[PDB]
Amino acid sequence: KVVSTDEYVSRTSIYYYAGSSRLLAVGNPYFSIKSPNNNKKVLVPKVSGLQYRVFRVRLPDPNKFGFPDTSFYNPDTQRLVWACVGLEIGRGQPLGVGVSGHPYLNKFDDTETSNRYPAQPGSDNRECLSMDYKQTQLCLIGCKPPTGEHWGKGVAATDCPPLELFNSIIEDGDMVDTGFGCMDFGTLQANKSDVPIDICNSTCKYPDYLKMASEPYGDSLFFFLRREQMFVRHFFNRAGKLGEAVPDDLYIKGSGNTAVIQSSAFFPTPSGSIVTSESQLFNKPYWLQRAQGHNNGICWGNQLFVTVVDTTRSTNMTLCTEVTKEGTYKNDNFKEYVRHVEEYDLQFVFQLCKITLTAEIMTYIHTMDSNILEDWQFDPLNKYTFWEVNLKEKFSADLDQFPLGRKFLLQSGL
Amino acid sequence: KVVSTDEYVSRTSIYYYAGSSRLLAVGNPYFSIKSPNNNKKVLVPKVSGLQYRVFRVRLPDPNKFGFPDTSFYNPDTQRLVWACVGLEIGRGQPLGVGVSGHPYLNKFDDTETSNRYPAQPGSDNRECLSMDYKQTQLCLIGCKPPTGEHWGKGVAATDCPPLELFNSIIEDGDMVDTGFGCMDFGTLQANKSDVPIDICNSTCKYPDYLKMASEPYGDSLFFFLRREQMFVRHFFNRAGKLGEAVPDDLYIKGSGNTAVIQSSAFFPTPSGSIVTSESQLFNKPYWLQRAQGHNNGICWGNQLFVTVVDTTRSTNMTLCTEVTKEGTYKNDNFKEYVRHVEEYDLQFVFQLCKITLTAEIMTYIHTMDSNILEDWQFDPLNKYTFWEVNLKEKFSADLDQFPLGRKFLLQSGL
Amino acid sequence: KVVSTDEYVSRTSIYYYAGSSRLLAVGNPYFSIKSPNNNKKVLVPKVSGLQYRVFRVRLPDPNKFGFPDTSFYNPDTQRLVWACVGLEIGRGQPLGVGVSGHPYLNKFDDTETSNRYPAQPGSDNRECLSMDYKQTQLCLIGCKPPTGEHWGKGVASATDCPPLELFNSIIEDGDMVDTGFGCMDFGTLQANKSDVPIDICNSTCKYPDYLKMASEPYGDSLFFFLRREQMFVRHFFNRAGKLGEAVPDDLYIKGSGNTAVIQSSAFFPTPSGSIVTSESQLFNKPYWLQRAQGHNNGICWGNQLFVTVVDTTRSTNMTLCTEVTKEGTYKNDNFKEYVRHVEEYDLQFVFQLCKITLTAEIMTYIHTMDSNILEDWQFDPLNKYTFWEVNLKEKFSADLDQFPLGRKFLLQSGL
Amino acid sequence: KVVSTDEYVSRTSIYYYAGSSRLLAVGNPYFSIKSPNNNKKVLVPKVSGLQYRVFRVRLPDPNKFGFPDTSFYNPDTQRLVWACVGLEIGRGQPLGVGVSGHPYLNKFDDTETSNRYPAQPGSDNRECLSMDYKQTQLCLIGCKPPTGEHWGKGVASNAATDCPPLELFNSIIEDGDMVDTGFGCMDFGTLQANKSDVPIDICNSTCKYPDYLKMASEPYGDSLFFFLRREQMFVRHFFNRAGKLGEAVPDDLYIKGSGNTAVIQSSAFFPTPSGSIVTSESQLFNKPYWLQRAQGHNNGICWGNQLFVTVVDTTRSTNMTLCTEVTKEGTYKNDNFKEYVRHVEEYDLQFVFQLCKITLTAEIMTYIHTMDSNILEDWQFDPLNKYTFWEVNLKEKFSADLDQFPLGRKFLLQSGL
Repeated sequence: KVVSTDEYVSRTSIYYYAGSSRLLAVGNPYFSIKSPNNNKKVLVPKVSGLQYRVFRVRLPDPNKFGFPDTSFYNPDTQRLVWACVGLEIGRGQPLGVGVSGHPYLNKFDDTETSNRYPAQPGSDNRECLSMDYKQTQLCLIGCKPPTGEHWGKGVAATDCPPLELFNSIIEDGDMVDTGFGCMDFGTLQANKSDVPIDICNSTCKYPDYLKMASEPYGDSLFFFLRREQMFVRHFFNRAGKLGEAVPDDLYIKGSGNTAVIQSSAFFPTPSGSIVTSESQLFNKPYWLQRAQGHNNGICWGNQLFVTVVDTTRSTNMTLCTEVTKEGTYKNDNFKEYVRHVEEYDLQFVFQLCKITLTAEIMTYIHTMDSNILEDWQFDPLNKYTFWEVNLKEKFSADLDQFPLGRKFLLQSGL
Repeated sequence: KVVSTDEYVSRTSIYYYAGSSRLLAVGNPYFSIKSPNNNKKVLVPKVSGLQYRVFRVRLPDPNKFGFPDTSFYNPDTQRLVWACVGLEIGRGQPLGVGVSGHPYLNKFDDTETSNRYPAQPGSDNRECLSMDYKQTQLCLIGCKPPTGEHWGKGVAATDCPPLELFNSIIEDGDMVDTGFGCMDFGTLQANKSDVPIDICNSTCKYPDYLKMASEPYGDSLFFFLRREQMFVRHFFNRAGKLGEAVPDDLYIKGSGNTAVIQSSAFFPTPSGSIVTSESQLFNKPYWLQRAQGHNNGICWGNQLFVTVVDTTRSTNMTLCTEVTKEGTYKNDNFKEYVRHVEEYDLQFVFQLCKITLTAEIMTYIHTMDSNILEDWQFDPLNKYTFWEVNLKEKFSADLDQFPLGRKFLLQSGL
Repeated sequence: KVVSTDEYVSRTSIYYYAGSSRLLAVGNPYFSIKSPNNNKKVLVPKVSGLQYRVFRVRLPDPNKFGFPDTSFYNPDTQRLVWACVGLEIGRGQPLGVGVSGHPYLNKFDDTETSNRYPAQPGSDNRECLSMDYKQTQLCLIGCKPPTGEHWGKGVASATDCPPLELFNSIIEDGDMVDTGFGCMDFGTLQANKSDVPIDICNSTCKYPDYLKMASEPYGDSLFFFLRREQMFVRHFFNRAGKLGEAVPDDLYIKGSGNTAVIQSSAFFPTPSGSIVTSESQLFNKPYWLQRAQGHNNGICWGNQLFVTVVDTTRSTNMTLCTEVTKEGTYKNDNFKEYVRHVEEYDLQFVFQLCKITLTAEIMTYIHTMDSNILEDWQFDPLNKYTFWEVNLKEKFSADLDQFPLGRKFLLQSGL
Repeated sequence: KVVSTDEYVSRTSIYYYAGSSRLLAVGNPYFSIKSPNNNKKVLVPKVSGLQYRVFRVRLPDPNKFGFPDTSFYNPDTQRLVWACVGLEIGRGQPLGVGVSGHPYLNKFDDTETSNRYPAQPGSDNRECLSMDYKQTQLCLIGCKPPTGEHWGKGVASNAATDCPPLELFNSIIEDGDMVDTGFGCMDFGTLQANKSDVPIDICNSTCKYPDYLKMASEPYGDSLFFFLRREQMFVRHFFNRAGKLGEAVPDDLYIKGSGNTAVIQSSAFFPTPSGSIVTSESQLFNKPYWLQRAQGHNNGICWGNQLFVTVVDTTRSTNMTLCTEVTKEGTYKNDNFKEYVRHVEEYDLQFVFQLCKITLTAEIMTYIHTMDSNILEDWQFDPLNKYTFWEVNLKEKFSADLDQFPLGRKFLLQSGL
């Protein structure tokens, strides 16, 4: 049914470089700040190292592109399309680790060494704690937005909410899993206090690698890299009513001080250990020679999708303003703010391709995607939020005038 | 006596892909919840990352399979059987570490730095503690269920129970070793308080690699991988009567505060350190080219057994329901639950094989297993618990339409 | 427009070694000590392992150099220039890690395990704490001073949070490298002078703008570079003072009683940089500049060179103690405590002599690239910056086998 | 000027093995013990894993050696000299880490997490602490004693500091000198007058670090025929010093406090190092080194019929605890026992030498004379005694039967003979 793109897409000797300039995002790493009384316009966006970066790269239409010589193909029976052969995801900020927390984190006791009896929380025993998240690096490249998975509230001896595994398109700004799982914390944790504030009212998504790899045409994952790591830093338990009590066959009942059983609703705090330059996935070129899927880097629709997660540059800068100048230090004389920045530099090398439009090939392309033939003269993604990267006026045939272009000339022997 | 399967099983050029869709398991990581009152129906199963996953894959009978052309073998003197040549164990959920504990853990004093004399009074000094288990990855593939070992109570100046090393069939759901050894904690630890609740009334089994490797025909281990790691996090001692006192020649008797000797029954807490993508054993293809045993991947009985242990995705999700909504936080207004999930996607590539049934080969096969000849027209495993994976209607000759199939075509050069 | 130097610069078989003597820097790792008078003359300089070392190496003019035989080129139509083909940055002193701190560090509570309610802050809750910084090794070699980036207070436009602007600047000798708190201007963005230790609290931390220096057309900044950074979070603290941006109400349920007053969610972590090893050392080993990724393949225009070095793996701070009053018993007031830091460098170079035929086309290319190249050849603005001047005009020798890096080059090239 | 020894030293096919027996050093790891007839005679020496081991290996004169056949060279116009081609530094005892401390360590507060105001008064707030030092492995081989560097008290100009002037000193590393421990290579006896800023085994000693740059840049290359090194350490804890802060923090770096924070605390921080972990995989010893081609001009030629092997190995620094019973009683009493600390070191040096001959032409005689006149004078054609070395006399340890020894068999397999 499905065939490789190498069987009906003819490669040419024409190569072009396309590089977006430096992309910056500066905001509050924990929450967005909206402008009153607008209650809809955001003045300071939420920019965190635990966010997905979904770049929608817009490519110019090669069939309407101003080539200096068009004698390499026949516009009467052939159409053109771009193919991605070189890619480098540039990262500018220094290596570092940021922290996230909650002023009312639902932590009762440290259950690691000493947690004797008796013990029973009051009505409000939340604490102001912080932690460092699981370290995650990943990059996905394709002509279709990636598909992610997360657990949500689904649809009786227990009052535990039913869990359902949901698939969704990963949009720019979505939170990645931090060590507490890939779930909808806003709907599955009603107290808003079990995880830090930057995810407590958000949904953490993990890329559904199995689904995106098992799709027939392979438009989602041309190529991908991933490096995750975490360990358990501390051991705590939850405050509140234990919904599922420990059955009687797992322990001998106590008495006296041990008469009232303590909450066995444990939860750990993660830590993505150390970050190193040696483990970096970025600032290095990737050559997309042969993809594992059937689509070998063909950018249908003249568009591209680059998904990036990089927690190795999650440093949160502390800013402090002086409200009142005095000869001695007073806490009420200063205001503290927290800001986070992200610096990207996407570099691409594209290969021009031609497709002879036979009746058989037109049938295959129509069954694959009718919009491909319609646009060739022979939209639903706007409801999602992406980082638009317009490279329509960024294409250049002079490869040796750019870093990735020179690297491509050395790699291919040109 | 025993000969390699390569000497009497003829390989063909026919290959088939078989793919197990997405498999999900959701439950309580510490204990199962049954129906009140039924004591036989289970509403919430026990699903933990420390459990064995024993998949019993059912293969279609090749002698009754609808092949498009059967001119490659002679059904009068030859029989068909499947051989496993390609395998990929798909893993979905993100990497993470979960914790387990006991609200009445038999911990007395922290014996790491400071434990002065005299010793804490009382009859019940158990504490509510938690820990992270030893990290264990392993996968076993074979046509016979795996054999595991565990220490249990045997029959016989100590009242210590006699220890006996037991072999048993590893069933789906059996607990793997967690750092406290592979033993029957339910029978050898009567107080139900020496290990956390998810193993305190269960049996931890470790694969008897030596027995399965030394078996004559080699039906258990076509291929296997393993990666274990742990270290000692904390040092504690047990409360209660020390059954075996330290002899007098190992210490000088004390006086005053040190008049009554403390319990020297020490025990450590493990810690499966850190998880990384670089150390993953799964989500990568295994090519069964030449097995170390005499069975070179022949799936006798048209069945298969895939055993998997993966604690690198043992994250326990915290769920929280709001029973009463109020303007201020109160602990009694919420219920806390703990859930764990597992996502698998088994992918197989099989090679069709033929066996010419000569008098010598029929005698050899009968001495190996009479049921092979009886079923060929020329049951006792139902008492055990396995995860049935029915692939009778999942075979396809179009390898390039699936991920593992494309990987297999690149590997073999076809 | 721009072409590689291999197309218009001809390589010769003449090689020269250049070796700097022993380079030492001794001072206070936290701050410089000036003279009671002028307040501008420095008695004790600031020498810290977290500082950039930007060596401006002066090379002798090859067009005015005394060669024993000048029959290899024609001065009427050709000019000479040096090309760097071998380099080894020698580093002295043992491996070690130093620490920096603040006697009035703005730390309130330890937010890692236990920070229960309620919280009653004061007016001055600063503490005397210390830490060890992020570990950073790097070396940049080029004929142009390096370009670094840092965040400073810009102008723009609401909330009273200061606007952030990304600034580029020339990395000068003595500038502070990022320590785990980011590359920012702490003097202007942290007014209380107490959020980071004293050695950076009134300074600017700069990070090399690798992207800008790599994307420049001629590639004069980065002939070659190495880098190794590492750090992890050691402790978790929170800030004292008014929280400028309060946590929105949709992220938590309000408390009551002891939990009525919310605690400060202005967290900040402490870096560490784990461990240093000899196996991870970037220095004391030769680098051979065979083919650069940029268009400039190691040509040292202007007869000068720039070597940028950061090495926190030798940041040990020596403790000195003087006895003011000698007594039979120990008294704290009888001694004075000092802190000193040292740095030992030994730069070694191997240069290859090159010739350039000055045709009308090549003269136009060089003029559009840099007119000062043609002007000096007979055919300054960097003085406002601070560099470590390394004068090698009288250090060139054609006898390569008489020096360590020269011998290593002779084995490498097969000469 | 300088030429390689391969250009004027002719190699022969004669090889000899020389192996020293088991070398042991047992003593107190923290300080030396004198005795009666004191301050001159030492009963218990200072033996610590943080010490340099500088072996001065004495070789027999090949020109006076009893060879079975002397027809391979002409004694009228040629002279003989040994060349080191094989070496194995054997190390005994198990791997382990020892600790050092000070009963009056100048520690004030733990400045890692909590150090609130105000600060404890006190005239003597020293504490009895210990630590594990930076891990260091190294071995240097040459025909000249090694040159080390250390910071000492210099000479100033008697402008507004009382800080002692620092001077970088070079010196010959003697057997028993202390290696750097993570506090730097300095003279703690002269630069730290209170004798309480570093543990007792270095507080009155000088820590030396090998001046690799000086020994590598020397013309003839007699110091470093070959060398290995592996150092590692990290910061375990954070403390600050007690006493008057000599250099106060300038006013532009902080806002002054008031009340509890009125008196500023000492910002004289110091960390404690910790040479992390030891492994067999990271061992430099118990393995053969083949000195085929040195980076210097001297290709392993043992001028003067002597050799220098410098070794530092902190991977076997375990300090054994000994306990004697002075009074036997039925119950434990602290005053009934005496506690001692001892440290041991076990070495086994193995060598494979190649016999060499040098034809003494007028040009070669001039080159050798300008290099070292004593070479020609001894050939018939002292100042190192003021230093302390571990003499390894191999004059009666040479054997021509290589296959009768471990390193000899390893050398025969390596060279294909």
